[PDB]
Amino acid sequence: AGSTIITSLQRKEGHSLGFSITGGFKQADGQYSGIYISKIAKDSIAAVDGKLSAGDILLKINDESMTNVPHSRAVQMLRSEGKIITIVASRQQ
Amino acid sequence: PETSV
Ligand SMILES: [N+]
Ligand SMILES: [N+]
Repeated sequence: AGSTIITSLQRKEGHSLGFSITGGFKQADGQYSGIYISKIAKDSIAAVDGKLSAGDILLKINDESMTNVPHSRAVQMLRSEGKIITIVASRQQ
Repeated sequence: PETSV
């Protein structure tokens, strides 16, 4: 089912984390689609940390599941954290 | 929708 990628990013005041997300929309079966990293900004905090990749599926932010959640909930959780944020993701070959 | 964070 892939391999687990885990990193804790440290936000610098004034800055984004450095990646974008897509997904989290309700499907015909009532579940939300997965939330995935769609880009990582060059030279950003996420890029310098280096662990995450575009295409990774987000599984957790800190203690909160990112499975079966709306897009806006994932965005809110990311934007809520002003210093350290733990990202748990999964990546398939 | 793709969102930068
Ligand atoms: N860490
Ligand atoms: N939705």
